Amino acid sequence: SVTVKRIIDNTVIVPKLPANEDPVEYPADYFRKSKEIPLYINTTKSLSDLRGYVYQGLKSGNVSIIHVNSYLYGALKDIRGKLDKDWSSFGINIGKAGDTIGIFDLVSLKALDGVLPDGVSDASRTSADDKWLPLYLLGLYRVGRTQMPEYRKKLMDGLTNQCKMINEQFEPLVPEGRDIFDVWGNDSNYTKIVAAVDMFFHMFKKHECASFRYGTIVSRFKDCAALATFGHLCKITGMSTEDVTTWILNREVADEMVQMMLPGQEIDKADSYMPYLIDFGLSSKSPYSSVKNPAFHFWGQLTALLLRSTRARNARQPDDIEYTSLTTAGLLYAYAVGSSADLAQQFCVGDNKYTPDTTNAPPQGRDVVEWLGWFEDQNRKPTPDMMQYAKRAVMSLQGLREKTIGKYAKSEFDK
Amino acid sequence: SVTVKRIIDNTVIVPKLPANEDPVEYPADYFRKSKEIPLYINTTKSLSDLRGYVYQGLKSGNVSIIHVNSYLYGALKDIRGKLDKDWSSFGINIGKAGDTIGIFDLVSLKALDGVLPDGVSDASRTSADDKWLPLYLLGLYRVGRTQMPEYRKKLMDGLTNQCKMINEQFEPLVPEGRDIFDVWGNDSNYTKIVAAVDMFFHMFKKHECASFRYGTIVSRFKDCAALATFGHLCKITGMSTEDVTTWILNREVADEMVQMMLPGQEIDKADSYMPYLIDFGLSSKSPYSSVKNPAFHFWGQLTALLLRSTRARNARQPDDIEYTSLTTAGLLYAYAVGSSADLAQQFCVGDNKYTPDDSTGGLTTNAPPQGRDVVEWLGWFEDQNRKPTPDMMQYAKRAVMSLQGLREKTIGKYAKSEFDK
Amino acid sequence: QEIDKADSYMPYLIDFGLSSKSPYSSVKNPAFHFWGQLTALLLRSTRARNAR
RNA sequence: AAAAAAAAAAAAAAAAAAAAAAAAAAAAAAAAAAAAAAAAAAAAA
Repeated sequence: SVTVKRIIDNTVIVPKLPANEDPVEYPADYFRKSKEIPLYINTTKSLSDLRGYVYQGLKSGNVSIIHVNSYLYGALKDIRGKLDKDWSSFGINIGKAGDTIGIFDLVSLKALDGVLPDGVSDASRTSADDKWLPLYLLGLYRVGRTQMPEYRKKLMDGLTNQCKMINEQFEPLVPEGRDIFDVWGNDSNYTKIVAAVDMFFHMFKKHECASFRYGTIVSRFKDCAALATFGHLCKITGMSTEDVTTWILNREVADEMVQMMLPGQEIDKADSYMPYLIDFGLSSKSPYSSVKNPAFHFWGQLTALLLRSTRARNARQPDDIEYTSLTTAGLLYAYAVGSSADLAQQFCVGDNKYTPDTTNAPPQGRDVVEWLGWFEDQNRKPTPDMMQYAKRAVMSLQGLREKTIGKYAKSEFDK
Repeated sequence: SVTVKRIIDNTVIVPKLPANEDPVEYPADYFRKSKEIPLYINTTKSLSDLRGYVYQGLKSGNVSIIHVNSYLYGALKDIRGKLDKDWSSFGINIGKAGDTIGIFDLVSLKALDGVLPDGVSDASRTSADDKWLPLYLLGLYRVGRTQMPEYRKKLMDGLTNQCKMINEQFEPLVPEGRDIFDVWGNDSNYTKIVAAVDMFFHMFKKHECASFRYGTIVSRFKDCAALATFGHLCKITGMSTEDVTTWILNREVADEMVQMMLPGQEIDKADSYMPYLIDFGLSSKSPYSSVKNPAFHFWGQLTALLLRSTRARNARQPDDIEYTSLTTAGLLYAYAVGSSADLAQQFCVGDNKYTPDDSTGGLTTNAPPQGRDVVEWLGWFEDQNRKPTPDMMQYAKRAVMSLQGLREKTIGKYAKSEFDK
Repeated sequence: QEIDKADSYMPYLIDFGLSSKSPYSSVKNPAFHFWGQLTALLLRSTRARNAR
């Protein structure tokens, strides 16, 4: 099939179609360029000052990102945090035995010239400062990324978090529109700050100010949905990462799995940079994204859904994937895991179930090959019970959002 | 399966995935550091005073936790309480024979410098003091932890409790939001106080002021839900702790059970510190929590639910657990316990049911097992091609149909959907 | 014609006025457009649902 | 009389799409919208 030809007149034709570039970009394969995550923050000038440029700047539609940036640098040099262990990543040392370090031993710079208010926007603001203001500011990263009454859900609670040994009201005017400060997202250095705040308090989980991760948290594995629906599939099938992996039954799902699992990227690593590849700008097209792993994302979720997952219910149904092979392979894996439970006596009193005491009855366990065999044995077309299993998984599901694998499954199966 | 490889091009791949730290932390394995539960209470200055700093501080959005803390220390030195028995825990002596002791023989300190009002908030408040004000204050720990019209339920009654023998009325303004004083929770020393008040009155259950446990009670086994749904499963299957244990049929449920049952932690102990591991800060990630025991929590409740438990109805359905093996193993245990009751003559008059009659019969086959032995049932289940039977799934659908008012994301709502249709 | 080409002019044949009747259009490829979408639709396509 | 898509200028074609996205998932701790104790027919001269 490298070479197609029309039959009646017997002329060639080259079916070609619009290319589709943007390769992925891995964390590691970027520290092969630079060894530092440059955080340009400019006005290393007064903090007492900057604290004001932002309190006032926020109670109105205009506060410069460049200012909030610099404000955060100011509030966040709680050089607190004693590395009880070591800490490196991708070559980058960060601190060895017990070394005392702060949120920014992740390589600071300083940039350009333009900055708004003069000397003092107002003397009002005391150091009811770090206490919350940064929290609140970082928390707007989280709010900015969203779109439905979750925005007001997210703000309204990402605003009872500054009522924590503070007390207060709530600032800035317009609800949302992904517009009011949803631009901070677009700011290379802002993202770098939240990414650092999280990566830091992620490490020093017990810190007093660790409460700050409230908004800074949606940064960890930002754009790594498929990576995370992998881990969820595993957890929801109770199966091991490797055994789940064998259950991948489509070239372009395995292609993506291969792309995700690429080594020396610190995926699995305790406290690595990788989770923040996107916000630290180590990558501008993450290889763990739903969108670069559409087939994997669909399958893994559809499967988990069938296996009673609450999450998957609402996972988006990626477009331009082969739906009618991904679902089949999902159904099967779901069926396998589903029908044939994992029951096994765990405790006893000298007495336990030594277990080694029909035609076409589904396979004993969860071996891919046992099941593939069984399926081929099924003329390669999903069986009545399994399709019933599927219809039992999805009927009774209500409140399904359009274009989710949830709504997909229910339509594919309940009728 | 340590080593996976792609087939067509035959290259390796290492399926790895984001790690997941926060280990648990046990009570015991903390007194291997310190032998004291340090209650930093700073302003050991006047009480008549502090009683005011809080009465007024509360009738308004601003009262310092540091103040309530110190106020409680003041009101709660009812050094009352005669240890009729002994009393130790984790090495810590607390009082031997006849020893007379009070709520704070649990190791007090004193801290920093900042404190709000000057000399006198207002001379108003008499010693209509301990009588309730502490109760009320402690009661707000309980209220703070919550989220639905239970808040107003909980306050509205955790406020007819100060109308007791004292008859003194309701206070601050805003309903809730987990915000108004729901921050006292975050206070290391506050929690330590309520934890001590409970642990104490828990011991001296008959004390006059024991009425104080009203709010201080949600502290005992705070973050130990799986531990408690274990006990409930037991109670609800009438089975013994050990026989219930054998009925655990999933690696990760047993792993959790093992983690829970870890010895020398005083779980089972009369009046131990363990129940308060969280609030005394003996632990910052309790090993008895629903969340560190997700599979155990699910199973145990789902099962209990099936066995008619009223509680389980509303237990949350933990995420990222294997739902379709936990339910199977739950259904099975439920079925076992359910179908085959526990009937046996208990009393008589010289005449009783000798039960071993020549047990030869007709249902010569596949009828579910006589009793509740795991192995008898496992066998039977394997005998069932390892797929839950019609009656047992009917038993399940009888358990859950007719259940109404099920909350979303509870094992209740789960079971009804899994079974009623 | 550089259809498949990375960054070619072809995608803009219309707007660059390189063409005033594009050979890739639904309208000059009515049968192909129908078939391909109808098919895709059957194969669960979300897009095709709304193709004219 | 003349007519006959309440067709149509073309060009057109997802009431698709900036990029990045992807549970309208999440500080963490939790987890019966259980629970002072005592009780518990919203039973009773």
